Amino acid sequence: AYPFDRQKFSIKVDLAVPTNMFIFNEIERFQQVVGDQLGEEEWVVTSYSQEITEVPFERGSTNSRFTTTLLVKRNLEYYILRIFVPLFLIISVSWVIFFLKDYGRQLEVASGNLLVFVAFNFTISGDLPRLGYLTVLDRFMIVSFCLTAIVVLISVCQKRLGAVGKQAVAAQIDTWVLVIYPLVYSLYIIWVYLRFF
Amino acid sequence: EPIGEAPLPRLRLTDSGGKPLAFGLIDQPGESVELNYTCDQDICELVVHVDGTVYRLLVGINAPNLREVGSSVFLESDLVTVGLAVDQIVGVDQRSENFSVVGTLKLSWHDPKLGFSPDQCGCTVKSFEDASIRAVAGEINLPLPSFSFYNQQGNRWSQNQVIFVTPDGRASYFERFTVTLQAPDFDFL
Repeated sequence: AYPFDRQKFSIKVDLAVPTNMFIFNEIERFQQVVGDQLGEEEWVVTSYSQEITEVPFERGSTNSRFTTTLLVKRNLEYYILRIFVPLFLIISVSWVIFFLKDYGRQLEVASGNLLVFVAFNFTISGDLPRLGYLTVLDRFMIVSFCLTAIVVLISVCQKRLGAVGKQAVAAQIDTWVLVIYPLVYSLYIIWVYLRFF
Repeated sequence: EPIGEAPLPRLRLTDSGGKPLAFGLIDQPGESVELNYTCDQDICELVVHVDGTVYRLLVGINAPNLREVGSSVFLESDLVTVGLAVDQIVGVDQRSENFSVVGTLKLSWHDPKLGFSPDQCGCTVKSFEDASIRAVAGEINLPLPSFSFYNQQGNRWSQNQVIFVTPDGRASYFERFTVTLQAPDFDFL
């Protein structure tokens, strides 16, 4: 669900001697479990818990264990400002230039957007492990990658198609890409609303 | 005798080990308490308990007609003097909110124990360093202060430790360190 996820952190304390020699009995809080100031503004703690269990070892020996868990959430002020604002602006303008009937310029802007996105692809991957599956931010960028390499196909088809003289197809098909582009992204967002909220 | 409008607290004189020796019996006036004891042993180490689980308390020695800050003190000492100085600021790390300093520390106090005549060594000041300091007091079994940098992250590289002892009892402890601390009041607004 990155970057809309709430992971949990554990601290496990374990005994190095068997059960018959020692065990843990009770949990006593001589101090506040979570101090008021901790630093790390990116993560915020909402709860905590403490418990004691018994884990097995060797063949016939068990030892005590004592677990502390913290539940955290991610702030979204950084991500909304470095990624979501620059990406919304570049997509919007690449759709508003479509009003101008200067063809080929439609290709030129769409070609440049192909170059920009592969930069935004390496940036986001900079601070994540070499994951084995798909996040949310990775799906959004795959959609925009595939969609923008389709408008260049239309622009290269429109350019040649207008040389013969059949501008009626060119003008009529021009308005078609004027509605598909802003409709699709809204469709994709709806598919994300249900799976997380 | 309370300063004013303060309830009378409990008092009790015991032994330093913990056994009790005497107790205080109040009078009708209620504005003061009385406790009396006279030793008959070879060593008399006394402790005054004041229980309330501001107020004024008077303590005397051989003071008949004590009614109506003497020549000398009459209580022991465990008061520690401190001092710190900053020599360098190695770095500042904005993104992780910490910084490092190189400084020096001075702890000094008074103890009637650990004294020594100038005949045992022929000298006037004794010196210990490094980890031999842990190899002194345990045999004598006398309590030493132990500090701690509260907001330190990681390790503290201290390159010198030394304590100088003067026969009457004064001990001065110096230390030179390099530590990384946490700054939680960073406000970037």
